[PDB]
Amino acid sequence: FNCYFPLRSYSFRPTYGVGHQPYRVVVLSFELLHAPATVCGPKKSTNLV
Amino acid sequence: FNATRFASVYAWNRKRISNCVADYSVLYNLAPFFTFKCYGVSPTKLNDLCFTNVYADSFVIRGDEVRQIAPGQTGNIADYNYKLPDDFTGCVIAWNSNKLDSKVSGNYNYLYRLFRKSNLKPFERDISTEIYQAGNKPCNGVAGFNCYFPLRSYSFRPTYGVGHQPYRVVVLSFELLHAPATVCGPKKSTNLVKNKCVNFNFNGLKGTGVLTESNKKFLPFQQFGRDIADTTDAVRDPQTL
Amino acid sequence: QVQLVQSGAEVKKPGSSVKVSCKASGGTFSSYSFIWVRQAPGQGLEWMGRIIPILGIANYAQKFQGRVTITADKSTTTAYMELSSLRSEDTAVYYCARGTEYGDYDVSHDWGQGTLVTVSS
Amino acid sequence: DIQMTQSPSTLSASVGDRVTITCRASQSISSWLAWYQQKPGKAPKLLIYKASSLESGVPSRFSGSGSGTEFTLTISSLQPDDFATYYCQQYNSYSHTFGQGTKLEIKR
Amino acid sequence: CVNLTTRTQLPPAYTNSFTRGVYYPDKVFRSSVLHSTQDLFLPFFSNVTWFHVIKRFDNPVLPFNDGVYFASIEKSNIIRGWIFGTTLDSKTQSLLIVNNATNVVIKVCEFQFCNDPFLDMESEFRVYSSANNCTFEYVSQPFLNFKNLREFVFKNIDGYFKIYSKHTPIDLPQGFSALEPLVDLPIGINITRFQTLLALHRSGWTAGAAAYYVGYLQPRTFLLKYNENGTITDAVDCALDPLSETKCTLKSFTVEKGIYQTSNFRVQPTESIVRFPNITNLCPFDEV
Ligand SMILES: *[C@@H]1O[C@H](CO)[C@@H](O)[C@H](O)[C@H]1NC(C)=O
Ligand SMILES: *[C@@H]1O[C@H](CO)[C@@H](O)[C@H](O)[C@H]1NC(C)=O
Ligand SMILES: *[C@@H]1O[C@H](CO)[C@@H](O)[C@H](O)[C@H]1NC(C)=O
Ligand SMILES: *[C@@H]1O[C@H](CO)[C@@H](O)[C@H](O)[C@H]1NC(C)=O
Repeated sequence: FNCYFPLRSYSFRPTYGVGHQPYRVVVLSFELLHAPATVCGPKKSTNLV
Repeated sequence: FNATRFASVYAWNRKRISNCVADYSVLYNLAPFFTFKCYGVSPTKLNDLCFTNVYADSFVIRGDEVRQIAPGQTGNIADYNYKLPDDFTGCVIAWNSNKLDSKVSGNYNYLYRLFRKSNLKPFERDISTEIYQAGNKPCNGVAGFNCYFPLRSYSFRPTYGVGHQPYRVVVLSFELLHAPATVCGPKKSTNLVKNKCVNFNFNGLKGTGVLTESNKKFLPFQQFGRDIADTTDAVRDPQTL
Repeated sequence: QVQLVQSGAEVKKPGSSVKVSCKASGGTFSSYSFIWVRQAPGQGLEWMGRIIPILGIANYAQKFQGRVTITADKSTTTAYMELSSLRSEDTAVYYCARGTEYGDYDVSHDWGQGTLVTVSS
Repeated sequence: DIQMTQSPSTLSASVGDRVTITCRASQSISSWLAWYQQKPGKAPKLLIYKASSLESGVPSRFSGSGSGTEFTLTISSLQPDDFATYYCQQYNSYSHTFGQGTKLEIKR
Repeated sequence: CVNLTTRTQLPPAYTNSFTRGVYYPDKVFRSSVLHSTQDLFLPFFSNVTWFHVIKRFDNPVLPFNDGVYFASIEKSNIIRGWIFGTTLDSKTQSLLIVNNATNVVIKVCEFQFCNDPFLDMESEFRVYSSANNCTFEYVSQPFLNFKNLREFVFKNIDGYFKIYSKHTPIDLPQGFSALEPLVDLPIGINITRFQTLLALHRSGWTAGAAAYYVGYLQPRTFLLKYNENGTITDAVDCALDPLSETKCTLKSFTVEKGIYQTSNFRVQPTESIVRFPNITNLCPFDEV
């Protein structure tokens, strides 16, 4: 009494509605700063003018 | 939740709730393991916001059929006895009641419709008892061939498995209207402290300062006091006047 | 609300079958279940049988197989019980009782006035 | 079959008194039980079913209490119309048995 | 229901409201401060409608508008309650306020009101024939030479019914008295018309001498003067008189000699016109 297990289970089933179907979530967090950028996207270099 | 007998699924009850303070936490003490599916609102955040009216529908259903009480579902109970709208917000609470709704001889007081001309619109009741003419020959009210009674009985027995044991189901539905919200949950409180710089909340009114005994005399209906500079300086304690 | 009428007093020799009627008036008839109870003059009550006419289930007491049958007519809106091969210790007051779906079938909500039935030579 | 006993068989009580009648089954019968009162020579009348629910039209003074194999019916303030014969009736499993029948009388 | 044909038809009277109809705007306490508030008020020195009851039997159905001020110069408790609604029938929701000899009852139901509802020891209440859907009930303590002057202000704002009341022992008397808040109700219905409730003493029945007045509110700005005890003592209508406008502008009850710039004037438009090209050819939407 008044002592509940803190965890519950997402009993996923294919017959559920759209609002209860599982969704996979991926969160990308950036830390854009003046430090040496070690993750830079595709670009092209050029001669030093 | 503590009623002796629940209504049949086809003639499901309808209870209106308004102008009350609801503490949903107690609903976690019904059974050690029970479903508490909620649609459109997190159960842990039901004690802060509040609604205008609440609708409670209570009945008893077979254990393996509890999955049909949900928006977007289909089957036998879903379209013939109780239909939930797709744009539904609220909660469903179903728990086993084998110790209270089981007869060794067999419970026959619980009925469910089996035959119907069409499906059921959301939140609709069909209490008709006219015979169903399955075929083309009109039998005019005799259960012969192609003429079956729409109602059947859940012959509940304690010797049945978990897949056939009775389950008590209560559906709570909320909504928002222009009318002021009145069904709001408890807000709790804390013991007072005096003569010290503290942070205080008075009926949703924030503040920070030292609380001292006041010589001001409000009118009986007066709540707050404001100074010349248009700031709050005198307050009335909601619990003790 | 619902009124019950039973038959008159019945006096007979042991070797025959006796038919007792029970008329109920009030409310919808399809929601009623009919129960038959005995009361001997020298003892208390004892249940024999229960019928659900809309669902078609009959259930009799263990000591009454092959002797009593309970049926109902929806057109006349009545119930009937017939008991065959009477013995001398079967003389008693017979009570017809009604149970309601809103509530319980097994319980008896309304009771009839009963019929006194006696067998002798 | 379920064999049950009502006790005490004979009780003497008076107007305005507080009385109780016990009713015990042989084995467990859950909470399926009903109580009836009978005037001498008149038809039985239902008072309480499910051992807790009070039938409409019966005075609220009658109170049933019990969970299983042990039930009681209690009367707070007795009136002269309360003198009758009280019968239990369990309806768990078939062969619904009745009780001995407690007759409550006055003190002469 | 009983239809009454003993009415004597006279036009409603008109009299002067003087400086009556002021109430506390909110729950805030102020002492020795002049405060300017914009809210629905009753203008000073305006027409107020006057009804007599004596064989005068004045029970017409009046519009509610944005709010109502109801005054009664009365003794021996002839006035009993009010009815509010839109159609005054079971089709829509209706609200009923009554104060019988026992207590005060507030109900919100779909009453089927009689054409002539009233009260007639007094135990004959001909007010409604049925109450189908009741969604709100409330029980409260009684509100109660002419000796009683009872003033009420009824407002309906965003689903809330506000009732302010005041009682004084004494045409409308000349004086000043603020109205204290009395009742707040979360009704959440639309009210656009109302009706009053009288009590008849049976002797068939005789109606005593009574008189009441009805006025309508509209939004405007007032200046309220609080004393040091937090009680409203006087008010100034910022839109009544140019002197009052100057007083409101300076935020003081006295203005020194001179010239003051108060506001701006501009003539309002009289009618409206519209001009469009003279085309009567429908666009090809079906073909698309
Ligand atoms: C609130 O409760 C306290 C005790 O819990 C009591 O002393 C106080 O009078 C109550 N106030 C109101 C307004 O009911
Ligand atoms: C009241 O109305 C009458 C006519 O309806 C009008 O002559 C009179 O001026 C009004 N009262 C005031 C104070 O303007
Ligand atoms: C009264 O208000 C409701 C909603 O608040 C509205 O639908 C209705 O049209 C209003 N009545 C009239 C006569 O406009
Ligand atoms: C304010 O209250 C005090 C005491 O409560 C009283 O002496 C004084 O007269 C009051 N002031 C007014 C203007 O009534």
